[PDB]
Amino acid sequence: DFSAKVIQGSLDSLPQEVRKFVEGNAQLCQPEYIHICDGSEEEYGRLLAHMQEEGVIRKLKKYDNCWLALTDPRDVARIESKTVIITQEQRDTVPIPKSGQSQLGRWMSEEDFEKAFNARFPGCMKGRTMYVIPFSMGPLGSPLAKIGIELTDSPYVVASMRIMTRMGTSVLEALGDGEFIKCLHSVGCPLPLKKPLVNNWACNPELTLIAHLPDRREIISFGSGYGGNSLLGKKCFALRIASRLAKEEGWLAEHMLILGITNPEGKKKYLAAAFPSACGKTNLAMMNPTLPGWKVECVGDDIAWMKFDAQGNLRAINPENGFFGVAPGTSVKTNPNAIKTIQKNTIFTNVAETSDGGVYWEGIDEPLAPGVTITSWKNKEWRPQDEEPCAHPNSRFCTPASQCPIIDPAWESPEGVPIEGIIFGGRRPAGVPLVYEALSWQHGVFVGAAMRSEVIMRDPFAMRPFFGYNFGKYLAHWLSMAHRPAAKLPKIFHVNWFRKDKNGKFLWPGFGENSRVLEWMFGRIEGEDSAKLTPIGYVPKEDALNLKGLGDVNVEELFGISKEFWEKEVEEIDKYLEDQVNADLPYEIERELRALKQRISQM
Ligand SMILES: Nc1nc2c(ncn2[C@@H]2O[C@H](COP(=O)(O)OP(=O)(O)OP(=O)(O)O)[C@@H](O)[C@H]2O)c(=O)[nH]1
Ligand SMILES: [Mn+2]
Ligand SMILES: [Mn+2]
Ligand SMILES: [Mn+2]
Ligand code: NA
Repeated sequence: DFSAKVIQGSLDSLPQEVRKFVEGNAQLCQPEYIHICDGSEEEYGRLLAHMQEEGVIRKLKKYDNCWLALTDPRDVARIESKTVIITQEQRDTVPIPKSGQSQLGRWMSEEDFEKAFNARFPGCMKGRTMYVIPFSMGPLGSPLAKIGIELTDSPYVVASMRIMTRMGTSVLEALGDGEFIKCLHSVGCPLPLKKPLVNNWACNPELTLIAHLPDRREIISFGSGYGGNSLLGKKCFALRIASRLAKEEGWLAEHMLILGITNPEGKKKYLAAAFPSACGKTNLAMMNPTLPGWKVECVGDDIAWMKFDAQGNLRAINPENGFFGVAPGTSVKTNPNAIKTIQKNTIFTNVAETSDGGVYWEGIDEPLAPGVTITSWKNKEWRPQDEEPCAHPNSRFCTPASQCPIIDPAWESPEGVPIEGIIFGGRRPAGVPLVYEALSWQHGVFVGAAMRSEVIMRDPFAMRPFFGYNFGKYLAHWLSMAHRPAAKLPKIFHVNWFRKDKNGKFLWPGFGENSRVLEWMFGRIEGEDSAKLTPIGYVPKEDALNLKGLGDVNVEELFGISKEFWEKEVEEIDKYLEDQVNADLPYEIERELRALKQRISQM
């Protein structure tokens, strides 16, 4: 009985299974106190102030209630080498590669994990508060939503989870005796500290391990206080656990923005888009369109949970409550709506600070007044002419979604938004045109499976680091949507903002100008005759894209399709799928590969 150590809420108030989860891990981790979070403003503000007292965060006095965390440089991002999924059989988690090393996930046996767990968690919260975070992934009481309980010894995690999820007492009441995902996190630094504390940032790099146990409905993360490793809703639940739940239950959990686009006529559609990290989902999701009369509105910028309803519409919710966005590169011109969203109630991690209490980073495109100096993310003075950057490259802001000036009116609708188009894309300097459309659902699944991005690494569906289970079975799951009764299969497109000429400059300007590409997609969904058939799919007809105001864009280079390039491309796709997917590659994906190779051979 840990009732004596409860400093907020009550163990008697908890659902029975939530109580078991809290007490079992209180016995294991031996926290000094147990704090059951209520999600209130008072809790949040007080916890922020406490972190301020401790040197854990700094207040940014230029803004309304904004904050800055600088981490230990050993704990700066997700670490894929220490990210694992536990299942009885390896094959259910990853396909058995021919070459012996999988790029599609990392399996650990139950036996090996149990040893690793026992070497980490016993007594790991000594002298710290265990916070109990009840949270909803998705709008409260949406039929597509799912509930988690996160245990953590990090106030930074509590504050960040309040922004990125719906958390507090209302979630506990909505949960009742229903099922939930068990999320256990520790920074791995029990008191008294055995090792030195760097930058007031508790972490344990040597023992860092982020584990997923889909069959036990558990996420167990040790040693890292950062982002995807500690905010257990962000990737661990949102993609890895949820993709497995999605496979079991007949839905999809994807690394996709959701946006609503409205033409000059006022006709509206919703699109989903899967790009890898560093390929601009957040820019597109809250785009300021350069084309007159067009309006883009944001539903989400990172995670899409999608399920075909009884009418056959692909319904998507954003399961997040905020944007955990990359800070460097974000400017007034690249993303004006992000700049507006993050002005208040926002936590920044690993960015630079200006002498007047403002935030700064590479590519911010806001010159400072003379006299204004900059402190870097490493807490040292920094001039533009210095070699190292002022902000870490994967530094982040964590901001409420409700503050976005163009947040979609249906962004919290419990039924979700009807998706009519799915877009894939990444960074390809050569060969791949600006935009094309898949010839069918089966081709579209192949296009997702074939995705690559800048060293050009493969990233099928932008999910390479996030697959909850066997990628081959994931492909089969996607393909099975075509045999679902009444399913209205969205049109699939592939984009490339990053094609370059032989001098290495971008052939397309991008950003708000990408609204010109979205227009074409909109029309194609409407059934307009604006498409020319090519070996790789439908591209826009000559003069079908609005290029007014761009001057002379080199269209023939931008839309050029080379036999020699695509020959090499199909061969490389073949070898990858053969190696990495092998016996689990669906028949239909092999067929699309064979078909594309054949169409290219006839060029
Ligand atoms: N050239 C060009 N670059 C772009 C465009 N859109 C975004 N970018 C670049 O993409 C980067 C920002 O994208 P990120 O925010 O890292 O991508 P994301 O998909 O949101 O990544 P996660 O948040 O990690 O999922 C910056 O380097 C931008 O300059 C575009 O239209 N053209
Ligand atoms: Mn103290
Ligand atoms: Mn993003
Ligand atoms: Mn992401
Ligand atoms: Na710090």
